[PDB]
Amino acid sequence: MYTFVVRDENSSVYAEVSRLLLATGQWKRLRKDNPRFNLMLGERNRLPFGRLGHEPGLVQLVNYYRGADKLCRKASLVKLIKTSPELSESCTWFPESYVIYPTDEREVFLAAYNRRREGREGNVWIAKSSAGAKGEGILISSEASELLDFIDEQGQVHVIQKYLEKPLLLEPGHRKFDIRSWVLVDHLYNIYLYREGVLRTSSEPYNSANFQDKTCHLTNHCIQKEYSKNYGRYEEGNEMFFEEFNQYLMDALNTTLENSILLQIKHIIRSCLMCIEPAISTKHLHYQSFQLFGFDFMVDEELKVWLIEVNGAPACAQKLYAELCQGIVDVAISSVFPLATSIFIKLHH
Amino acid sequence: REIVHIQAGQCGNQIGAKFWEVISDEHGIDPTGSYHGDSDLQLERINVYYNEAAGNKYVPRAILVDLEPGTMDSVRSGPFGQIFRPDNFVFGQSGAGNNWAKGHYTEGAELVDSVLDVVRKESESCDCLQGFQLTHSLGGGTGSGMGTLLISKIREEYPDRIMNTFSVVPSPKVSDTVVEPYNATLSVHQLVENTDETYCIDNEALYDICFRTLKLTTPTYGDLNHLVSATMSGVTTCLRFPGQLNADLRKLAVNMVPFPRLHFFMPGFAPLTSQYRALTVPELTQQMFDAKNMMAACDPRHGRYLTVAAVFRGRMSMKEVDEQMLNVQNKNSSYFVEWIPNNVKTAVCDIPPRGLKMSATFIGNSTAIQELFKRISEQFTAMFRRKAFLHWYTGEGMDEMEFTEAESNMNDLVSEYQQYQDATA
Amino acid sequence: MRECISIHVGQAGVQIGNACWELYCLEHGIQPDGQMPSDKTIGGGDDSFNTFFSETGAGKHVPRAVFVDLEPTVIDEVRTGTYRQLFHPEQLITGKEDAANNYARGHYTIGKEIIDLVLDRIRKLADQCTGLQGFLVFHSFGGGTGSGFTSLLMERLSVDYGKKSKLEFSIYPAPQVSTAVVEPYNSILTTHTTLEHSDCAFMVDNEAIYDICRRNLDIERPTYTNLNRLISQIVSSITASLRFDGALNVDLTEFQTNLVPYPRIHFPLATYAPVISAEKAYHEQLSVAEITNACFEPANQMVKCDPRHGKYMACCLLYRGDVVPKDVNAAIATIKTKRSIQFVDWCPTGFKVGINYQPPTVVPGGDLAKVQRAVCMLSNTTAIAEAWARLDHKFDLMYAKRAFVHWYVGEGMEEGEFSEAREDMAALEKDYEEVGVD
Amino acid sequence: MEVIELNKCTSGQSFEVILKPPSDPSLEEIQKKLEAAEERRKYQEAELLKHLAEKREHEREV
Ligand SMILES: Nc1nc2c(ncn2[C@@H]2O[C@H](COP(=O)(O)OP(=O)(O)OP(=O)(O)O)[C@@H](O)[C@H]2O)c(=O)[nH]1
Ligand SMILES: Nc1ncnc2c1ncn2[C@@H]1O[C@H](COP(=O)(O)OP(=O)(O)CP(=O)(O)O)[C@@H](O)[C@H]1O
Ligand SMILES: Nc1nc2c(ncn2[C@@H]2O[C@H](COP(=O)(O)OP(=O)(O)O)[C@@H](O)[C@H]2O)c(=O)[nH]1
Ligand SMILES: COc1cccc(-c2cc(NCc3ccc4[nH]ccc4c3)nc(N)n2)c1
Ligand SMILES: [Ca+2]
Ligand SMILES: [Ca+2]
Ligand SMILES: [Ca+2]
Ligand SMILES: [Ca+2]
Ligand SMILES: [Mg+2]
Ligand SMILES: [Mg+2]
Ligand SMILES: [Mg+2]
Repeated sequence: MYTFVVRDENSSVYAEVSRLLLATGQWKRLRKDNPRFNLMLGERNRLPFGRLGHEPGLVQLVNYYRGADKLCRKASLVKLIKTSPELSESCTWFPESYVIYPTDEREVFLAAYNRRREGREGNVWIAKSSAGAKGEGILISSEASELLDFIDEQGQVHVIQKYLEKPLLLEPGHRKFDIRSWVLVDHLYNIYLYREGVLRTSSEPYNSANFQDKTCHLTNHCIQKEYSKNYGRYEEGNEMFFEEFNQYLMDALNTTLENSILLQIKHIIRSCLMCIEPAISTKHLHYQSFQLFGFDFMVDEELKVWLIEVNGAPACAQKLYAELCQGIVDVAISSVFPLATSIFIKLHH
Repeated sequence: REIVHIQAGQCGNQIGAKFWEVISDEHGIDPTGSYHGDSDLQLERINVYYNEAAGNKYVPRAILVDLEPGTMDSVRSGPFGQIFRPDNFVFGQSGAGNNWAKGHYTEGAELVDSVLDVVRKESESCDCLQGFQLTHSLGGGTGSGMGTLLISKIREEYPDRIMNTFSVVPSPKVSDTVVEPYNATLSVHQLVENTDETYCIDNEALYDICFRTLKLTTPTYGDLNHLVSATMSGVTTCLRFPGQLNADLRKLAVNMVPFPRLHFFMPGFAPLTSQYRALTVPELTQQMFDAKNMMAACDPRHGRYLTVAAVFRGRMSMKEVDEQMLNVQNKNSSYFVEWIPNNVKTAVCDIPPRGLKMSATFIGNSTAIQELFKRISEQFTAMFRRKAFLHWYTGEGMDEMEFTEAESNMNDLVSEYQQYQDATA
Repeated sequence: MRECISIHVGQAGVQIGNACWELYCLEHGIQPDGQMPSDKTIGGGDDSFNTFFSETGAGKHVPRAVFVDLEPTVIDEVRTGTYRQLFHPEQLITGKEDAANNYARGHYTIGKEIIDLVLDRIRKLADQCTGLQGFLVFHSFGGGTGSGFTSLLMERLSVDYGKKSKLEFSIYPAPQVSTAVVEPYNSILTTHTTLEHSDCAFMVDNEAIYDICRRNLDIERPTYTNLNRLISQIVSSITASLRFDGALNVDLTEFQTNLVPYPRIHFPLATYAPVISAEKAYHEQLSVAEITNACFEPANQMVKCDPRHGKYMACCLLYRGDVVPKDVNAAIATIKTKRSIQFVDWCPTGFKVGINYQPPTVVPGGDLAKVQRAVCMLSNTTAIAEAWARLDHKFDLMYAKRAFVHWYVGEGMEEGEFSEAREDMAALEKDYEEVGVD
Repeated sequence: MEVIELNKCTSGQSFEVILKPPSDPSLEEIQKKLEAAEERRKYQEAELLKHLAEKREHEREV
């Protein structure tokens, strides 16, 4: 029967997958460095892609796409969008962004900053990085100078995306949020969108004049659970599902989640992944790859969807692990290693 | 690349005789030494074990040794008695009385020089000597005591040549005398230093195989030797017949022995015989990795494989063996050390043994061989702590520290197997 | 004109040499007896094919080759095979007992005894050269002779032929056909000692040839004969520039200039297409665009790896058959817009191209189909380092336990050479990453 | 996409297409180390033959 190895012990998603695989009675686990495996649940950094697919008589699959980092790191994502003809500088769903080193865009960033300054247009900018966990290393200011010195205060790269000053605010609460979507790409490069997303919602009322607050503006589950007093009032753990957010949109705005938001979501997902398809595809390769991505979106008050970032090692909501993890095994693993409806929306292309 | 064969003692000469009977049949040589075979593949490597004599006669490159003439006279009268070179029979009269000391120090020392003389005459007639193989038991006196003495003498004159042995390990279920653990423990210490490969043929397994699997109520030494000769034929098929494998004794040792002292192999054979139903490739691979087909009374699941070699004989799908060989890996992947990559070898010989369409020979370097040495060590200490039956040996000049030293070296050998059995990457 | 001497070391080198020289004779119209009816220059000449063949007064065309193995069974097959007449006895050198897959035995113990003889026989051919260019050395990484003695020979050629070029054709070990487990040791040991003595080395992974034979030739279980004839075609396309008229890669020096900007990083990746089975009575003949695109499918590379995740330092396209420049440029234009081909910033993004109008030649009764056009791409990409990493990892697994090390120490080598060579590989693997990744 | 240095003859043609411009040890110490490895083999063999010699002595002490 089939064999697999676990090399990322701190993975919530694949800890359930490996657990469900053993309960099948047709999968056997091995130590981290046993090379005679059918499936690798590999590490997150420096995964040895070069050692895969060289074992006679063993079809080898892995849960990561070599090169997918170019889409999952903020600095590289900006580069990909600005230099890829498929995406182009004239991209309508990605906020105006610039990569700033402490190749560089320090001066071109200020060129557009003053073109808005003179025109009285909103000049709120945000600085971000993929190296700061637990919401550390974020800044929202309206004066550009006072952020470049802070960027140089550290010795790594930061990006400067736009701050969406007019988000969609939920009522009751007058509060902010972002949307997390989970997308599975199998060995055939079929793009599967998990039907169940989640709203990661802020519990503090949005305040435009005061960006001093560390929590009025950042909605990630953690910064609201150990930095705010209102965690859990309107919904459990600042997490609202699609069925409710859909009902709210029908009642409050007379529209649906599918029409107003999800079509834009599906367009961005397939646009981003089809851009890098020829650089990471494992169709005619000696090993094959799949990977589950976590796309983070955000909706403005005109119901326009914006992409903020893509996470390549995402966690899932407590309330969908069982269903999602089962879907991975069904579509990503058993599809390659067969045994003795659907939760995914296939994004065709 | 010639091999020089030596058979010493009762057990050594009988299993040696069967061996020459079996491979002689496979190479098409009759009891008189004349070739009446159908294929030229039989002769392309006949020189490995046979000299070409006057009259297009082929003579085994074998030396026959014993301290009493009994078994050697039987051999000269047996089926293939007349094929051996008469000047290669070297015997004494007294005997060794199942005493390692007599074979190694007193009675054997008297005869050893005469044996080495025949070795030199055989080696001088070798275009390029490849090494030596010895057949003998470890429980007696001649094959055990004198056999190890010969090995020590051969490594002296031919220090850069390979020395391998087919050694029959004693077992109480098949026992001639009680001092067998003493003789075995003294012999193994010699084999740890002066042999490159020792195939551990355990009489306990040969009996259990004849009785349990083959359903033979009263097995004789002849029944056990049928298994031994079949295995030795299978082990030597890689040199005796011409595949695209360029196999030399040293090259094979380099590939199977990761550490000098750990060169004790578990032989295996399949199918087990004493029917006409064609056996399937899945069945051959599944049986040859089963404990019931092992010639050493050890459980491979109680240890781990350092290296493995499987030899298949007959016309079969070389693709199918690979698929099944790769399949069995998973079913016992935990029992293969991961710090020796690709440590399982497979060879195929188009020529089947006599009366078998397909066969398989198994050679495993497993740390589970340790179980065998513990068994012998226990039987040794059970007597030695009371100094039982030691007078037989002290009467021949041996001191008790030689027994203590041999005991400690085998316990060391056991401990060395244990460290690598627990070792991980 | 300038001669080239081929040196075939060990079983792999000798058997691959057999296939190569067999193919050369067919391509040049030379018969097994050494006669060349089309050669009107009797007893001599300075034609391009004379770079690989000398001429006798009797009209015989003799390969400028040396076969050397530490045991005679393989070269004995040469002395009795279809091409007995092609070579003369002094060109075939054999020992008595081999190196038993032990680098130390081939380099030290036995190598000392035959090195002087081999160099002597090589000098006897060199004295027949008016303007010797260098040597082409064929050998395996895994064999004790192919690894240990080859390294020793390479060192001595650099002292006796300091200013002369040396190219390698190396067989990289693959478990699917390899009957040895210590080949990682020998591979690392020989690469370390030979690296500074080789100007350009084309390494062929038996794994790649094995799958190519199974996938594209539908040979259920390939043999060495199947593998070698395919390898010979790649070797022939690579050396055709030296044997036929042309402007590209006509001197061994040009290989280093065109393909190797840094000396240590001199392992170009070879990709070949099309491989078509002879059993298929007729195959839709592939166009210039199709075979050129095939040059970027890793399933056609001599080494399994992903160039998309490395960078190119040079690239040459060697076509044979019905090819014209315009069709090549058309294919390249589309390919650039569909493939991930990023060069290092300090090298130009261009292809050096050469075309021979004579189409590929295949052995009669072989497994390869006759095609109208074919191409071999030579690219120096950092992605090939994946092979070093694979090899280095297996080395580390066994050496941590000192498994089999006693076999080498017993032949006079020191443990320090293991770590000394491994560290050299560690630097090489790091050099590839510096050039290849940001 | 520029084509350059186009040479051609009866056997074929050659050219270069550009899509973008850019942005030893001596003999003695070889033959010495061979000898150093040989002497290490001879020392190992002498130790073996000495070890065996010790055993021959004990054999006839018995
Ligand atoms: N591609 C290819 N590889 C070969 C061939 N013959 C041998 N090899 C490789 O060579 C290695 C084995 O060592 P050998 O080449 O046989 O060594 P040798 O030159 O015969 O001398 P030894 O060291 O004694 O074995 C294995 O890894 C084989 O894969 C061949 O014909 N083609
Ligand atoms: N264009 C934008 N305008 C306003 N706020 C934004 C924004 N882009 C991101 N944010 C804020 O950042 C939060 C999410 O940040 P992000 O997810 O990039 O952090 P992170 O990178 O540490 C986790 P991950 O690595 O999984 O993406 C959101 O809650 C949102 O409030
Ligand atoms: N398989 C097998 N084993 C034997 C045979 N004869 C003796 N033995 C083994 O050898 C031991 C007796 O030693 P022995 O043969 O007398 O040694 P010798 O004095 O040198 O001939 C016993 O424990 C048996 O297990 C035989 O014919 N076949
Ligand atoms: C006791 O005297 C002898 C006489 C003849 C043979 C042997 C022998 C046989 C053997 N089996 C076949 C084999 C095993 C591993 C291999 N690797 C590459 C080819 C290859 C072939 N293995 C060993 N070690 N010895 C020992
Ligand atoms: Ca006497
Ligand atoms: Ca004498
Ligand atoms: Ca001419
Ligand atoms: Ca040089
Ligand atoms: Mg991140
Ligand atoms: Mg007896
Ligand atoms: Mg060889």
